[PDB]
Amino acid sequence: NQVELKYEWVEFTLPEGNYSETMTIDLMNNAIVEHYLKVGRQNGVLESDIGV
Amino acid sequence: SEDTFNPVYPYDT
Repeated sequence: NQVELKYEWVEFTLPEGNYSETMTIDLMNNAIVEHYLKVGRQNGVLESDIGV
Repeated sequence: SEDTFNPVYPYDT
């Protein structure tokens, strides 16, 4: 009946080039998504409870 | 249908 939730610090990486403050923010979150599309959806966490 | 794999990207419509 338990529900164990695991969290682990992960260093993200952004591409060289793109400017503009808004565009950088979208990329910071794009990195959060690419992490989920390689570790998240395959283990357990949903698209709803996405941290950060 | 498979059952477990949501590309997570509104491809539709």
